[PDB]
Amino acid sequence: ESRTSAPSGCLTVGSDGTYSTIGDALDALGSSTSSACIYVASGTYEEQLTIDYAGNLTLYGETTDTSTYKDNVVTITHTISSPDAGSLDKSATVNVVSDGFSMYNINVENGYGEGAQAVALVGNADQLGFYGCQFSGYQDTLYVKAGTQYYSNCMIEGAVDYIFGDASVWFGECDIVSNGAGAITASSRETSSDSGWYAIDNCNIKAASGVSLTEEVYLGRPWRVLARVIYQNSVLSDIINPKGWTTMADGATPLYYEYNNSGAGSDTSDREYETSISAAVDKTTVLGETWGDWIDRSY
Ligand SMILES: [Cl-]
Repeated sequence: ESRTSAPSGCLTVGSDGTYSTIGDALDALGSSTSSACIYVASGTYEEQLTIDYAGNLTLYGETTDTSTYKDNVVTITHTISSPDAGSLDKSATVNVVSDGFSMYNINVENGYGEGAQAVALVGNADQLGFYGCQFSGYQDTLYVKAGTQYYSNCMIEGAVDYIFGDASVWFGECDIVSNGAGAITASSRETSSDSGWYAIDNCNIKAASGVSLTEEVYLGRPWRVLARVIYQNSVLSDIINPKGWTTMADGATPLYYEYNNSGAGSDTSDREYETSISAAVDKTTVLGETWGDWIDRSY
């Protein structure tokens, strides 16, 4: 589909919309538990946002093709590092603390670059759905901090611990793009009672254009001792180091898996830190039996 005007009932942001900034539209929602939506027209929005609406909010970006991130014309951008901001969450261009939030066809970036942690988006709530979005940074791009989260047909870019936190998260049909040497995932799962997983499913892992990273990228390292990550049914380019995974938390016992991957980076004969698994995991395992209630099935 093309989305070139506000869907039914949505507030409008843009040069010729009701609100000039995304922040103004978010403010306009006020305190309400009713479902709401905002349509953002083309532009670069130099804003830092906290999404804490009490109801179920959907944010839609303008695009000629909703099925991909490649035609997005809405960018939310801000630049600050976590040391300067005072925390990881405070460094985030977008901070999602609203259950049931969905975002479609929006790019989010932190422009800090290499040298310190600088979050593009933090997801810190349950039933978060992201469709056709881009998330760009270098160190700590996507803070999947907590809660059940689903990313479909998104582009996640960075170099160092750029998908990190303790969310239970499913990445489906995403392009995961390294722009520097480092580990892609850094899960902070830390207790046996934690039922969470990262599942990277039918994704494409590759270098950013113009950057040479052959064997310089790791699938992950353990931010805490019980990090659990599976890459399944995915394409892994020659960026993946033969060891596959690397170290971080002392005394870590990560649960790291691969199942039915392909590509130049998928040979498992020299891997370290892995566990055997005989089948791919499903979304019921990662997101709970109720995933069908909140995931948008058109992706
Ligand atoms: Cl918190």
